[PDB]
Amino acid sequence: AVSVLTMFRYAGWLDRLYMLVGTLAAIIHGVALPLMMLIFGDMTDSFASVGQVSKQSTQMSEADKRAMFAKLEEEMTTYAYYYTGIGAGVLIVAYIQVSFWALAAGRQIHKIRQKFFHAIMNQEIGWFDVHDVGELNTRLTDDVSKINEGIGDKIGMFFQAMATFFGGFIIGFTRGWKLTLVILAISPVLGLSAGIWAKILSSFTDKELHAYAKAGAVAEEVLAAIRTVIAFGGQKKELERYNNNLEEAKRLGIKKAITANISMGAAFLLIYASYALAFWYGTSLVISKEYSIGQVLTVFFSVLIGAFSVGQASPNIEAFANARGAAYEVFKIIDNKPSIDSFSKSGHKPDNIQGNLEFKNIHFSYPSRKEVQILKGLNLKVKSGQTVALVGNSGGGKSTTVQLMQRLYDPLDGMVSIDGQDIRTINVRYLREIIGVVSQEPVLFATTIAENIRYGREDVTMDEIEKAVKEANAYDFIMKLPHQFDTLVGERGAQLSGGQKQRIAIARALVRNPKILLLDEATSALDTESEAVVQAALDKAREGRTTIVIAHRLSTVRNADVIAGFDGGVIVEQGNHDELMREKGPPASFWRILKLNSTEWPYFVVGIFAAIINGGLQPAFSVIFSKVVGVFTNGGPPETQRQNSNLFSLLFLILGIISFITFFLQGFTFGKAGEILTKRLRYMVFKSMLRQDVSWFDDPKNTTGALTTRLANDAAQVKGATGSRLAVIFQNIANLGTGIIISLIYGWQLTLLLLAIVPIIAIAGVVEMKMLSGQALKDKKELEGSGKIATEAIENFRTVVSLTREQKFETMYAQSLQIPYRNAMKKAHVFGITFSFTQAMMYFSYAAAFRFGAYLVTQQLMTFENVLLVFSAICFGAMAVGQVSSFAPDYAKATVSASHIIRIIEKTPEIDSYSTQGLKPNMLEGNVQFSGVVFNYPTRPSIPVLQGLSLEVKKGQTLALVGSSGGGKSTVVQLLERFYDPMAGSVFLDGKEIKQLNVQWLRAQLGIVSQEPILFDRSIAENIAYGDNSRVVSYEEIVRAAKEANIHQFIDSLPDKYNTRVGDKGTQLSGGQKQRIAIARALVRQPHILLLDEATSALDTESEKVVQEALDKAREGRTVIVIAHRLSTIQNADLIVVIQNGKVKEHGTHQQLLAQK
Ligand SMILES: C[C@@H]1NC(=O)c2csc(n2)[C@H](CSSc2ccc([N+](=O)[O-])cc2[N+](=O)[O-])NC(=O)c2csc(n2)[C@H](C)NC(=O)c2csc1n2
Ligand SMILES: *SC[C@@H]1NC(=O)c2csc(n2)[C@H](C)NC(=O)c2csc(n2)[C@H](C)NC(=O)c2csc1n2
Repeated sequence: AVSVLTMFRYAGWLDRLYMLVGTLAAIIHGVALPLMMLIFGDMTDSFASVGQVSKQSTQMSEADKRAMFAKLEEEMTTYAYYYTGIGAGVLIVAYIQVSFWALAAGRQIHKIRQKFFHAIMNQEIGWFDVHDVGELNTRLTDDVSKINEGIGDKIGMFFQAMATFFGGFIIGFTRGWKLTLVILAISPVLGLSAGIWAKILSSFTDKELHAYAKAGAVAEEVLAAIRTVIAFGGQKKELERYNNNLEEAKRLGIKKAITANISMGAAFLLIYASYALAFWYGTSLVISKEYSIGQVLTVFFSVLIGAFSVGQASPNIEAFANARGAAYEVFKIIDNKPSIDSFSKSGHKPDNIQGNLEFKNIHFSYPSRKEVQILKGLNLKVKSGQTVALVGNSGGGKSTTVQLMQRLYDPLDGMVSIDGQDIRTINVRYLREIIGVVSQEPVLFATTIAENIRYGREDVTMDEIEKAVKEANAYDFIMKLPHQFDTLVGERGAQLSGGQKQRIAIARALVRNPKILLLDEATSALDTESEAVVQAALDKAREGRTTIVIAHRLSTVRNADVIAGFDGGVIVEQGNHDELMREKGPPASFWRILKLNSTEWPYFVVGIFAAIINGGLQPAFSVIFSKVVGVFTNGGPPETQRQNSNLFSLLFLILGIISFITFFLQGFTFGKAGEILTKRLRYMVFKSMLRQDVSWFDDPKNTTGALTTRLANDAAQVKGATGSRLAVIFQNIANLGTGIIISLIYGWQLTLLLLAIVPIIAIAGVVEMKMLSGQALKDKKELEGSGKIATEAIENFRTVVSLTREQKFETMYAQSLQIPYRNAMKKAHVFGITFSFTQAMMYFSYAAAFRFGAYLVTQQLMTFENVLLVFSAICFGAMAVGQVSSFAPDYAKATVSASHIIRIIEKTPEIDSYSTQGLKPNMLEGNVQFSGVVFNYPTRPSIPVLQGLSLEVKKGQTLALVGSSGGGKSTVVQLLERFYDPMAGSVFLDGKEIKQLNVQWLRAQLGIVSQEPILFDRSIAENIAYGDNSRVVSYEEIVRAAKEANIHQFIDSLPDKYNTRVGDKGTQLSGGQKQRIAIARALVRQPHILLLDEATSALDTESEKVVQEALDKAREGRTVIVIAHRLSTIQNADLIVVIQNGKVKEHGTHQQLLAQK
């Protein structure tokens, strides 16, 4: 499913040169580093030779050396010159590499996009028929960008990294004959261990994901049917299950965090030591008088630098593979030679053709459904001047006879000839432009009428095409509203109705001036007044040329002289027409109060001191490194050299292991805090959802899947927001502060240069990142110019190919992408110049800083070891700054978004319910009055309902309030439970207003049942007990309620009734019997009033007969209000008081015919 060594065949010779020079520049840039390392090695060796000052006789005679210092400064001048030379060279070569590679990539993307659009716009219609619309355009938008990114930047950096790797190792094979073995023999063990660590991390992550999916799904379930959940008032009983399931996740997350942090600590341990090992073997070799300090430094620094570089190339290869796959698909679309081309200059030129259409053995089936043969052979001959009307169920399925006229499909063994010439020999474009097509629905574009008319044929004059449009129904639908010209009719700007779209489409068809016309569903389901005029246009078009008309409406059939239509594929001649039956008819977060949510200071205070002590490691490493170098440079080689070297190596590991245990403690506290905050925030958010009520849940802005993602992939954001954003900044600031102060202790002047060179590099990196991010943000805006035409073109391809206007869309796409082409070229140049800029300033600052340090050493004040200490400390601190930032969990990625969204939803107040300020009368008479109650949908206030409803309810009432649709009557029964609120109306119950009737105790007495008995995955016995849950929970009444519900006879299968739960649709109950289970739950509620809305969703049949049996037993037992849009249900209701929107009272059907049907 991939392709390689083919993605660049569409590049020109200049592009090949571009790529070659880019590769050469990348190779040079890669080779740059090892040479610099070797220079540094020999340069430090020269220091060690000169700066030894071992003999006091030289130190006293002739003003110390004062001449060896001259040789030293000459050597330093030469070294600094060669530094700046290689820095300028790296500048130039890196600029060349990045710029040429990215510009060649841009040219390739331009060519690929143009060819892709041209090919996809040229395929046969069946290709789109076996495919969809939006997915293709999404592919077009995404894969081109993926290919660009890859075969630009990633392949650009890959050769650079690989050349760096071979370079350092070659320096290794020159100066590190044994250093290489220890360094490369320690390499596999360290990398492998971190990998065993990555594998364990992945396993723990998968376990955590599986564990959270159990509970998250309990969650998705309680939400899906949240209306029932709030109706039965089981929030207090339900949050407990949510919490236990959540708990079987936070301990797993604690384990996962422990694993990740101990893995990081182990990686540090494997690096500090072994790095330690290298010094251990190198220093001993220097003691053996065969190697020097520079010899060790060059190989050690070089081999490692290269290994990093070679390891850095993995994401580049991943992007390359993605680009390979995407290129494979997009090329697969390309070169897909269709059966019809419509572009090749081939075929005979028919002229003065009458248009005698023919049909002989016409067999065809749609490629989407080849199983059903749409047409099974027809024999027919027609003559020009006699329009033919087809009558039947449809146009042979869907306008099939029309489809083969313009070669939109390919006939199978059937031959059609307009004038005795087969369509295959006739040129496709010429055949298209001589036949006019009328669409069933006239899709147009948001553009002015002028180009809509010009889409017909090659425009000769604006006035001429206007005169062509001067046919009837003009000057009113084209001049009154559209201001006589230049009005972008469509969804964007002065949207019109189809009555004018059909007329302008017919006007375009007349601009075609066809030999033959085709009419398809002129006014299919249009307004009955919009017709009777468009048909006049069709008739006057008929007077010009012969047409084939297919429509469901029979009005045109009388007008048509020849009526040759049938159904089922059996041809019926046009001898007579009377035989056929005549149918009658989001701000940011505080970052100070968010963390204040974590009131776990005993779990939190450990980290800050731990973070500082962790950041304190790196400058200590720099000090130890400087001391190791000074042991051989400013050393004591007469007396003792082994003692201090071995002591420094021991310091190397004790420091490594203390950093390891520091990371252990830091993880053990920070991951635990993050996981406990995860569970805390989630448990709150769940109860916040519960107190939000139906109002917010009915808001379409929030959906069930979106809210499940809200509970899923936003707590991890706060996890990083807690520790990472604080631990990282504390570590970085501690490192920088302690490095700065130790540099000040060991440096009074050079630190000024260090603090002057660091900020320019920092701001250069920041401006580079900001510029690339801004260009990426703009890329969407300029690429949307392509989409503004591509979306409409792909959507309306049927009409587009039905029209002759093909190349114009390609030209507009070419221009609207050519502007982004220049934009991308300039962006490429900016990216290249800024990358070369930052690299060049890095090298040049290295050179200048080291040269001025050398000058100050020649001043005999700060000796080399101090210079190396300060330089390495500052630069490694800055390098660690960004590196530590990367190890964080996407704080840079959107995170504060989910953070403050969670804050907002948690701070959300309860609009209604879940409060103690409720008055609960002990017993209720049930005297409800739904009189003068008016209220609408808060979520959709555009549609007002529930106007002027007057009702009276008493004990024994059987109000069968039934009305048309559901928008006017469902809310009536939906208001008894106060899911919504009455603001214009007033509701009285027991002489008391409902707004303070102890909402929980209110829902307690309501036996409401939803229309669809949606049920969650609780055990059947526990599911039945869920009725009166959060109330007294008791045994030996569930069986009593089940028996009273007359359900025991069927459910006695597996009579245990306790563990026979529905295991994710396992042991599925009958579709109509779930509502029976709902009835049983309502009965075990022991209400005083019951509300029913089940109606008959499925084919309940005999099961339905049993459910109104249950209903009538329930209503003769206790007062029940039945709501159902079924005539049989109300006829079953003996107490016939049907009221619909309050026009009538009591039994309407007896008083008037209205309620009956
Ligand atoms: C604990 C802290 N480390 C990190 O925060 C860290 C995380 S990722 C990484 N570093 C990279 C990938 S690792 S390179 C490497 C090099 C050599 C060996 N070995 O087994 O001899 C192992 C490894 N390794 O850990 O994969 N390191 C380099 O790019 C690299 C190449 S030269 C070099 N550093 C210089 C000489 N040393 C340090 O800067 C240094 C000393 S303390 C320290 N860093
Ligand atoms: S004193 C200026 C500079 N400091 C940086 O922090 C810096 C800017 S860009 C950068 N570091 C990249 C991320 N560096 C490396 O990838 C890297 C790993 S090892 C290494 N560089 C060599 C040994 N050191 C430098 O190149 C260096 C010296 S000064 C400096 N960077």
